[PDB]
Amino acid sequence: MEPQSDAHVLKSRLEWGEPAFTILDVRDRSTYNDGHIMGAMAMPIEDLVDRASSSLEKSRDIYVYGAGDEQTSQAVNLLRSAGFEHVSELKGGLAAWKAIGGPTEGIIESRTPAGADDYNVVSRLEHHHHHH
Repeated sequence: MEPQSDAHVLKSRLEWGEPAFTILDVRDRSTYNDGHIMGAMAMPIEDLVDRASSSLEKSRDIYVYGAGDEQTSQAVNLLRSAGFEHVSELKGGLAAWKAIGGPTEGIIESRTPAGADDYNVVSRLEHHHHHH
């Protein structure tokens, strides 16, 4: 596994090829729930090093993906800084994985902003006067 992997390279390696890899979500804990790669595990970029050091080994084929290439690449840096040898940046991020039609999971990946219409307002006032 090379330091930089494209979205469909990993996608094809996931479905068509052999796994033997661990995908880390470095976007955010909430964003992980919001919508993540199918099989990806929660390791938010700030907690990433500690999380991985506590679980993953340095020779584990790790594929990291963030919101953008900057977050992705920086997270990868933080892991290989912690000694991790096999760490690759998923170039393009989740939006690329999804743009190529890759298998995903999540909560918002299910529920989307839809269903809205509101106009219940009647305009008519009355002001009677003059009485004996």
